[PDB]
Amino acid sequence: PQITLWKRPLVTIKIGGQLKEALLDTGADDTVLEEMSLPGRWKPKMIGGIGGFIKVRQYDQILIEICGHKAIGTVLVGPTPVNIIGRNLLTQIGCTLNF
Amino acid sequence: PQITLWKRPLVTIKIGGQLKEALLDTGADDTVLEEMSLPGRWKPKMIGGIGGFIKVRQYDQILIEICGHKAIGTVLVGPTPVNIIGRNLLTQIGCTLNF
Ligand SMILES: Cc1cccc(C)c1OCC(=O)N[C@@H](Cc1ccccc1)[C@@H](O)C[C@H](Cc1ccccc1)NC(=O)[C@H](C(C)C)N1CCCNC1=O
Ligand SMILES: [Cl-]
Ligand SMILES: [Cl-]
Ligand SMILES: [Cl-]
Ligand SMILES: [Cl-]
Repeated sequence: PQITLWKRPLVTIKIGGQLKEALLDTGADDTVLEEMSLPGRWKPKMIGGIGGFIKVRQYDQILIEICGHKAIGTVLVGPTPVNIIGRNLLTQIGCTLNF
Repeated sequence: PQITLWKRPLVTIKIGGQLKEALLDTGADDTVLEEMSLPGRWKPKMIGGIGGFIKVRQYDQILIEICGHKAIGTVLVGPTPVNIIGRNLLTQIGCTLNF
């Protein structure tokens, strides 16, 4: 697709068999979803946003589908206000900015 | 240009007679810059996201140049950790996401 930016670039993702809404975010280095269960072990990470840093759980090698495009990569889980698809998965699905 | 997302999409902007580096941020509704002076009237605003809320000054009808593309819009100024070009100005330069 080509997605314009007059509204938030929200898309449907699928993770753990569940559909969620998430923001395609070129300003985010990594992908972070609101609290949920994922398989396997997790490692600690902090990420910084507009108001400061939060602690999240880092899960690696997770299956996630973004607008129908299958990806496998790192997904953070924590106290984010919105589900965010960051550059790590945007690059996987072939996303670029164009003007 | 076509900008890939292996690295942060940082570009040079020109604003208030100054050159600065800023992030092209599809996950931002608004444009927010680190402390600087801008001309004209402003009103206070709170923005919140990851890590909570900051207070900013909202300036309207501000001229900016982003990668050689001119635009006008609202610019927020305050203690953001990074200069952010949000959708309100990304639309004006015809910036889209593509995959
Ligand atoms: C930088 C980073 C590293 C690792 C992982 C992640 C997810 C990372 O990104 C975290 C992050 O908050 N990035 C922001 C820009 C960023 C990068 C680096 C440091 C600080 C910020 C931005 O892109 C997304 C984030 C999304 C959001 C969150 C809560 C509510 C609404 C939107 N958007 C916002 O905060 C914007 C701001 C910038 C005007 N925003 C907040 C007011 C309401 N609407 C809105 O759009
Ligand atoms: Cl749109
Ligand atoms: Cl990854
Ligand atoms: Cl605007
Ligand atoms: Cl358009």
